[PDB]
Amino acid sequence: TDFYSELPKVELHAHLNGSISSHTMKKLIAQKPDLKIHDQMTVIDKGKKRTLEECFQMFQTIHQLTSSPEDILMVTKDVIKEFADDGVKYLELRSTPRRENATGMTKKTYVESILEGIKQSKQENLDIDVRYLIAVDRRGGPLVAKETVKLAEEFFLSTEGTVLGLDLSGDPTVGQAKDFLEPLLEAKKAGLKLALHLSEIPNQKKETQILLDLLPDRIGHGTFLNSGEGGSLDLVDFVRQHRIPLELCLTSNVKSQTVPSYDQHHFGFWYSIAHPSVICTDDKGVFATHLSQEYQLAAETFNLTQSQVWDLSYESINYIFASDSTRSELRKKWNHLKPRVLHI
Ligand SMILES: C[C@@]1(F)[C@H](O)[C@@H](COP(=O)(O)O)O[C@H]1n1cnc2c(=O)[nH]c(N)nc21
Ligand SMILES: [Zn+2]
Repeated sequence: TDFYSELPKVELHAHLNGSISSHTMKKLIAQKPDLKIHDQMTVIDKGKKRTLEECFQMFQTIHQLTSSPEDILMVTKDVIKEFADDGVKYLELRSTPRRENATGMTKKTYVESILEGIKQSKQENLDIDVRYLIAVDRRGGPLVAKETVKLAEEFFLSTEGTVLGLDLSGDPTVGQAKDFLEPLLEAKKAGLKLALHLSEIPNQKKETQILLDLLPDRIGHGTFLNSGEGGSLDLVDFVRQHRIPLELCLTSNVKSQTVPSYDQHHFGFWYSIAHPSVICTDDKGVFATHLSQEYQLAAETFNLTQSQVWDLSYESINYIFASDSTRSELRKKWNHLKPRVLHI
């Protein structure tokens, strides 16, 4: 199915360390053989499923391989090339900055390695516009969140468009929403866009209403927003009235068992009311997928025609964090490619 890879795509929810390919993972393993890490410890194969906690544990393993600014630079360049080769024309990468005293890496030089990877990818004339959202991990705590937000505010102004926002990710069972309200509001006031992971697990309704009050610019997952266990008509209505785009990750929810099957994924629910939604990979390496494969899975599961898949891809341009100028350029690119992608 060449249509899904040829189809121009936007990627808005992709975690850098979760997007590492098998090829790049093997190069990192070759550099650190003393770690005794194997490639099957970092990937969930087709037909296999793990718990959400088991997924989080795999990130601890991957984080041991990417410990220096050179590792972050190589990972950034490889991930960008892999997305561009898959037909992605605009990518918003997500990553939590980390210090590593053993290598001299700081949260600031972690971000600078990502920006350097984006700069080197432009020098190679790749057909992809890459932006960066600084991710706050719930496990880091509220003090590290304040430092990360301050760092993001500085790069938001200095990069003039490369750094566009802030994300709140990591274990949804760790910490309280109230602990992150102040730094997230600070970022919102500075002009940063917010992409918050919400309703990933059941029975977290109060916590979800607290983060929804921040008025995020995009919501990650929103799996249980309509569920009686952790969601309500009020939460759905709030997301509907405020037209908050949902970043939907099909393979991610199925392989982490937060959804029983592709057929029962909440994509169908939100698609039925034409609510703003974007198909995303989440962690293309950990979940062994590509954005083209996610589009194919959504099209085959929900019986969408190529023209209906085209409309989804074209509308997703509206939900990027970049300016109207970028949206306009992307729309022109899509309409130029359209007769080569859609055939009689
Ligand atoms: C659990 C993580 F914080 C991982 O440590 C990180 C990996 O990417 P990076 O931020 O580049 O290190 O991405 C986050 N992450 C990766 N996938 C997910 C996910 O499905 N849900 C949530 N809540 N967070 C996720
Ligand atoms: Zn995510």
